[PDB]
Amino acid sequence: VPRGSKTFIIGISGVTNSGKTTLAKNLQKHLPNCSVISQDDFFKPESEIETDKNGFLQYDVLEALNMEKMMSAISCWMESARHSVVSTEEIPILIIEGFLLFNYKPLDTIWNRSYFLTIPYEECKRRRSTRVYQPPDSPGYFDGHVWPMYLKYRQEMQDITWEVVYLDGTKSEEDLFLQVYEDLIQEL
Ligand SMILES: NC(=O)c1ccc[n+]([C@@H]2O[C@H](COP(=O)(O)O)[C@@H](O)[C@H]2O)c1
Ligand SMILES: [Cl-]
Repeated sequence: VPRGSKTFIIGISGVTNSGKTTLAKNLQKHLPNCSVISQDDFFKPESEIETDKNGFLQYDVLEALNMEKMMSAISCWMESARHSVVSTEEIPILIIEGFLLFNYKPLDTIWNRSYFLTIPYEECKRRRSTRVYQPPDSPGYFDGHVWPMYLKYRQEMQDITWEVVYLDGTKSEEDLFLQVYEDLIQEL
């Protein structure tokens, strides 16, 4: 059986501002031959984003994202992964991280492991206000768009077809890194 075509793909989703991107990065520096793709790199330009009845920019839905572009990026990684180990098993690793991964049906069978970072409403709001997006959050954007769209995502995930490990995002960076690392090494 020829080597080189196997991969191990990890999804890290979760609410906005829950430490997803930092978790991906901490895992990557402790894992061999590991890449990270970030869903936020595939948002459409603000000019292509729709606006709802109350004037809120619609960013927190899959329509805001070029998911075909993101698939193409995943495909590029897979082709590179095939040549990452010289012939003479060492299985290349991809971490895909973003707030809206587990409702996207074309990727439903891609995940070898799945983690979902959670933080409650008040702490999520507080964290979100310390961060600057481009475009910036409008007044009342968290309540008017971000949180309702998050709750919509969680209901969409009620009929998911694979196991998800839910994580407490109020834990420290190191705590979260160790928990996931401890689980991950057993799956690899
Ligand atoms: N990256 C962008 O171009 C952009 C623009 C406006 C809002 N956002 C926000 O990014 C959030 C998702 O990213 P995080 O999970 O890193 O918070 C969404 O909740 C969305 O409101 C991103
Ligand atoms: Cl798309």
